[PDB]
Amino acid sequence: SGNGAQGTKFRISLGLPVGAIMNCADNSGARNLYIIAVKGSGSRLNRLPAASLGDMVMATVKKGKPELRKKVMPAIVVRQAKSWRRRDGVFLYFEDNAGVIANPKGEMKGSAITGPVGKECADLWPRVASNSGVVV
Amino acid sequence: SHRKYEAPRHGHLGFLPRKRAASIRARVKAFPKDDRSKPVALTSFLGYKAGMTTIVRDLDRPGSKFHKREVVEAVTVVDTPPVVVVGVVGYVETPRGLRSLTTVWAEHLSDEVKRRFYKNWYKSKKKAFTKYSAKYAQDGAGIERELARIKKYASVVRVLVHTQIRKTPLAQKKAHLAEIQLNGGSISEKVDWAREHFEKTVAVDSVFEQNEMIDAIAVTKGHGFEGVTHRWGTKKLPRKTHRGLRKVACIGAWHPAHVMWSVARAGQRGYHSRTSINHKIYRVGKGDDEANGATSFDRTKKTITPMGGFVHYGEIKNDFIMVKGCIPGNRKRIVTLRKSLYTNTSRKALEEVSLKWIDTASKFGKGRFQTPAEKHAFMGTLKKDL
Amino acid sequence: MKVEIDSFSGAKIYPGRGTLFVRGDSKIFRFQNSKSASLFKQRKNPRRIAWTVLFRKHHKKGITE
RNA sequence: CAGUCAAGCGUUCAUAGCGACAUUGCUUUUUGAUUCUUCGAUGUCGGCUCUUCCUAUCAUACCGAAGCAGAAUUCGGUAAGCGUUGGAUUGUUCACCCACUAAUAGGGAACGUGAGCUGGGUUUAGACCGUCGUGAGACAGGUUAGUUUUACCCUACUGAUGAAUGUUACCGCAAUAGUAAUUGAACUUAGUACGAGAGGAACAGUUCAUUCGGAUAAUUGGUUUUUGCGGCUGUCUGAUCAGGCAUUGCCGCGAAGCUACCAUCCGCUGGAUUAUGGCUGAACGCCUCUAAGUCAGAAUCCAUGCUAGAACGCGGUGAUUUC
RNA sequence: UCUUAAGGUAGCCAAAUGCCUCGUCAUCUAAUUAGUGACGCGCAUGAAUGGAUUAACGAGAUUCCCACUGUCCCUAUCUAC
RNA sequence: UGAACAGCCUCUAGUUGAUAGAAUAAUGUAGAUAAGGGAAGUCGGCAAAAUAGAUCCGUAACUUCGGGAUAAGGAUUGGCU
RNA sequence: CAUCUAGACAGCCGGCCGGCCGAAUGAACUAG
Repeated sequence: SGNGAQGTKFRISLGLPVGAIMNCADNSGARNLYIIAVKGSGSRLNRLPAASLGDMVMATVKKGKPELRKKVMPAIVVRQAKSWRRRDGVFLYFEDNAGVIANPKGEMKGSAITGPVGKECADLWPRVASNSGVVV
Repeated sequence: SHRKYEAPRHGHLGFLPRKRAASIRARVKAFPKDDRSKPVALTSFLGYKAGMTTIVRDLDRPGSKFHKREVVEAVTVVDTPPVVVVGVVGYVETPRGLRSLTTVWAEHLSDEVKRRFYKNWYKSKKKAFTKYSAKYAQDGAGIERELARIKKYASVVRVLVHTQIRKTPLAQKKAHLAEIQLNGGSISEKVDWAREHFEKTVAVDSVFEQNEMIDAIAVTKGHGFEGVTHRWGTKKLPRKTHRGLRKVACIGAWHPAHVMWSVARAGQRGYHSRTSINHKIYRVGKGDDEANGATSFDRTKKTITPMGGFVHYGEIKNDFIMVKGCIPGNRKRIVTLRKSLYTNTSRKALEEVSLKWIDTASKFGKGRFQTPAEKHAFMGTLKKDL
Repeated sequence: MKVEIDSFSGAKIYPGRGTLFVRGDSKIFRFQNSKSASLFKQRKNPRRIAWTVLFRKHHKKGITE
């Protein structure tokens, strides 16, 4: 997992490969984050690094606040559209991909999170849990 | 020139050759290292893979994210009617390997196991073991002499047993015969136990226990001729490739001027023998025990058999083994369950499992109900219900 | 464990059977099968889908029980 | 690419790490030299795919040394078992950046691999430009467009039968050949050891995860000729019902089968060793892991386990044709 | 000051023409030998051996963006022959 | 049907010709569909997908004033009374 | 080349010499 991950994240079906675009859930002024790499990803002959719920990925702001634009910066995925299976047995998904901008340590750059987030992400990152209005 | 980008090799080279199994019942190649302290007991069993089903249970590992929380797990239910002991084969150990010395059969053999000795039972004279069952006359002097010789020279004792396949819903009436090694007291104790159990049945609850960590040995699902792309998982060639793309591009360099054995090539996939170790038992049910499909939390009056029966198999009416996870082989196929070859002391295998709910919804689609009573209560009275 | 209720259909959801959907406004739907899920995504009215428990309740189908 | 010597660097000090002036080598992964083979043709760069091998080891295992307090790092030994990536630009090998990672080590196999692909480049003919030419035309100077043919033969490999050893059937053995698992993170140890402070781990344990592999379809997802149900258009059967056609008419749902790190489960433990650290103890009354002897120990080797079962290796057992 | 017959004017350019060259700066990207805009001592641009620009047009060559997707991650299934 | 000697179905007319039978392995040729992402593939969006008819609205830079233009971008669409 | 029962070297002990202990030892170099 990530360097600052506070716990173990059971494998969540990877549904956000490198190059994906996910709406900036937080309120830093960024509109969407464009994934360029995933922390903790493996290596294969042609496998694209892919994200999941709660993964901390290096992302880039393709649209939004100009000072935020045009630089690499860490983010944490908080909503995944690919249905995944919890250990409780249920298959669930959100209606949109969404991540939050953050520093490598883990603290969100934004102040509040719009929309719901995932329980896995909230458990892994305490700051996302604190700034998340509704967790599901 | 060197491979530009490294990549792990496709497939596993220790499972070669990928040919068909010798027979539809995989041989138990190895047996648990016998010790002469515990009482005499079988080291395996024969069953028929009925199918799979879903269960709910509390995970009970401290330090986990799901400790004392519900988990939904897939299990395989194996139909295992009690097996009949029919013969004792003794083994001596020779510098050329363990060699069978003699087999002593039971006096009376069932029809379903006598069928195993013919290919055309319908028109055969059924003379098998006639001049051998006549040898049990005059108090079996030759039989006892043979057993005494087995005790005198027998280092490993295996018992010939067969499944009461007539108890299963399978169409085949020809039973399967298999050698299960006796682990227990000395050779005399083993052969005496087998002689007492001649033409006698052994039930599963006497060889396996709940939370026991077993292995499943069976021949996998055959799939016929298969291309390299699915047989080994090699990368598909680009869309614009002439002469086809579901292939391997380079099958080897110029030198050595031969195709290497380690190159993925088209051939049969499946129908190989596979021994999958470390599957945990979740419930050893009893065939005569109705409502065995319920638990202390469930407490319904449903058996393990789903609604409409296990797909392609039928219902469960004998002792069964509900083992966590998938096992090699498809439904209706015989599978040999075996005790673990090593004392697995891992905390994943030392768990105590108490099933909280056993699914019985129809495997024949997306059924919403567990019992016909539940279905009737939910749907009310239908027009056909009169 | 507990049994849920289909958000579109009303059919009981036993553990692991079906899918869970989280709309953008955090509303939670549970679908017993891809049938109900696809009907919901097509935005058909559960009131108008004949075999639904909502249709049965509205039209008093079997309500004499 | 590696040694040998030591003037110096290294505060102090040659050899912790370096190392000039010199000198001895190795490799054919560069480029040359040659012209021995092929000009009655060996298809010619690169990329994709895939297998194996080498070690001059980037990482992982165990250790030695330090200008090794800790942390980090550097040098080195046994070691190729196991991995060594995703991308921007370029045909590019190469290169340079972005980023992840334990790591993004170097190579070979006719500069591996074109009856495997591609044809971006080069490498015919069309054409444009610049320079050189009076001219036709020239330019590893630039640009654009340019048919990539054949296996059914033999062998090799992958799978599949198969004659006879009295016949036939059942249960076995196991020579041999192959073999497999890999790595990281978090918690805890512990803000402890160490350190003035800044900083700051490990051994054990737990939960997971990466890469790989073998299965399986309870669940979820995909696929739909179940042409199963329903709907819809055009036309046709006088209308209705019910149907035909539209190369499977189209749409919604869709069991079963197959299938997905897009799903689930599982992937074992003993010995002998290398490096290395030790013991006893001489050679050499002292001393020394070494000479005799001997202990612990690596992702090593051989076993356990797993795969196939020699179709000319074998065993046990059953029945063995008379009207 | 040498010298030619005259000594590249107007213009334009690392352009399909610039070896050094992946020129230098800016923009486009996380990253750009690509694209574009500039700079011009231009090996070897340039005036009907036509220079520059140009609306429309183009099965011409090239870059980026939105939509779109099995091109790909990473493959799976169905039908006919 | 429709704008239509487009495509689809039918009438008069003409054919029912193309070696065939059985199974449904790999690889093919042709046709398709794919969850999440959306060119990250590749020399290059090559192949495919996407949009598409009609009515109404709205339509930029530039321009040789003619065009660009179906620019872009939206809404409606059946049956029956 | 040297030391060597006119007590060699080593080792322990006493303060460079002596006590034990008795017979070869130390240095440089050469080639198989």
